[PDB]
Amino acid sequence: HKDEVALLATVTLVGVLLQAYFSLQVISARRAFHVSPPLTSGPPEFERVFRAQVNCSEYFPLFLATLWVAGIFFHEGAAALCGLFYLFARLRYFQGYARSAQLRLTPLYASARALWLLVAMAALGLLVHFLPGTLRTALFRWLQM
Amino acid sequence: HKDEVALLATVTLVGVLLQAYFSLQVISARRAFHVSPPLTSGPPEFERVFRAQVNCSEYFPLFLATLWVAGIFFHEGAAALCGLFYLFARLRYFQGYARSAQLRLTPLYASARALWLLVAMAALGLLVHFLPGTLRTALFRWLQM
Amino acid sequence: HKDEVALLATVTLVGVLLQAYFSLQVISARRAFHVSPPLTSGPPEFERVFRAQVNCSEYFPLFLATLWVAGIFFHEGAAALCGLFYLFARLRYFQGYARSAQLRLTPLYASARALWLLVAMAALGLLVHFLPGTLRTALFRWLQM
Ligand SMILES: CCCCCCSC[C@H](NC(=O)CC[C@H]([NH3+])C(=O)O)C(=O)NCC(=O)O
Ligand SMILES: CCCCCCSC[C@H](NC(=O)CC[C@H]([NH3+])C(=O)O)C(=O)NCC(=O)O
Ligand SMILES: CCCCCCSC[C@H](NC(=O)CC[C@H]([NH3+])C(=O)O)C(=O)NCC(=O)O
Ligand code: NI
Repeated sequence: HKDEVALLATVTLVGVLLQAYFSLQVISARRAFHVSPPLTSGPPEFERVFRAQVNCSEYFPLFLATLWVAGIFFHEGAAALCGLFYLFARLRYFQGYARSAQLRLTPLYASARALWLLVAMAALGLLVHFLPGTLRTALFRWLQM
Repeated sequence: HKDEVALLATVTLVGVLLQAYFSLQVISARRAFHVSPPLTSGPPEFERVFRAQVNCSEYFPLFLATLWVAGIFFHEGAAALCGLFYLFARLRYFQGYARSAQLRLTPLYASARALWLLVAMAALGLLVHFLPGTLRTALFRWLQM
Repeated sequence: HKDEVALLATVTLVGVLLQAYFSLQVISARRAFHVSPPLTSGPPEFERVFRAQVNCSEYFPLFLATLWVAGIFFHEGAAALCGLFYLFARLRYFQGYARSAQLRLTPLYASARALWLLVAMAALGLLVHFLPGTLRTALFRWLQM
């Protein structure tokens, strides 16, 4: 059963490593700009970097959720594929944000498309599962007669 | 195997869509009040809305975790049920918070109950799994004699 | 099938309870220091406590992700084990942070080690799955001849 989900599990792990990467970058910025815990404020370089990490942090469970559902109800390989561009896009997102607020927009857009795609796949997959059983029973009630 | 978890998978997806909804509302508020990234501060309308989104964002993995465990160790349908009120409650939470800080309290309470219920189900489910095997072995050691 | 994952499911639940614990501590601090929603700023006691909760909140999906992958591709018991010290460490993290910023460092370190271990297990597990099938096919292409 490990076989049907190993790609999903592996994209999942690369996502964890990437978030961990983002976290260490934040400690790197905290030192570089004299910003010690708590306090999430400082020079805009630091704020831009804290902010990038946080953003990816809240999108991260959305990503995992849809990746798993799309991967299981639609198609594992395609889901893992979207998985990668998403993650790759979030890597470009973080590095862009770090340099400029504007330079973050292109991979944000890239990352959203990928994430929307996952959602669509999950949506389609769930539809195929539930929709035949339902139309069938809609028809049986009206048969009947 | 998709059959035993499709309800859980579908509540999961509706949760993702809802969070996505919250996110777009925040971009909507960022534009409406001249608040550009980084910066999470501004008029209290904006702050109330940023705050609502964030809150739901951190409760979101708690929700998914318990939903899955309750859904698998207790009963899928009931879990998905709690799933819905929770999500429905978090939707009322966000829309209340957006208008007023006080108007957020009623669906927060509603959302907590639902979330507590999931936890209880998960708890009961895990108990049934582990508890017979344990009492049995407690008894065997004392048999013995 | 509940049997192969009940330990993972149970560490998962204890993690949820712990986060819930962190959340109630924050409401406890909000009242204690006159800090009402929104606003995440206040005396450093409050800020230290808000901050602790937030931190654990973003590490929480990393934890769940790796716990599940390590638990399924490497070994369930060991994964659950790391699960506990991690959670136990994050409990010490939160209580330390609450008292002092410096007093948070030791269980942060403890929690990171545990989390790194999970990642390693997940990594090793995924390697064993994918790596034989690959070396085999690398060899077949060069056979051939
Ligand atoms: C998979 C292992 C992950 C890496 C382990 C060590 S990195 C530190 C880890 N992550 C962060 O701090 C990230 C940024 C955090 N949001 C912040 O503002 O400091 C942490 O708990 N920091 C707490 C703190 O210093 O405030
Ligand atoms: C399923 C697809 C989800 C939707 C895709 C596009 S919406 C933007 C997306 N979400 C948010 O910004 C939400 C609020 C965020 N917390 C903030 O402060 O701006 C993002 O990454 N924003 C980054 C930013 O602009 O700061
Ligand atoms: C498993 C059940 C969990 C517990 C239910 C009730 S506790 C309140 C719950 N958690 C928190 O507030 C935690 C801290 C939050 N980050 C904050 O700044 O207030 C919430 O939604 N608070 C919203 C708010 O008051 O701002
Ligand atoms: Ni099976």
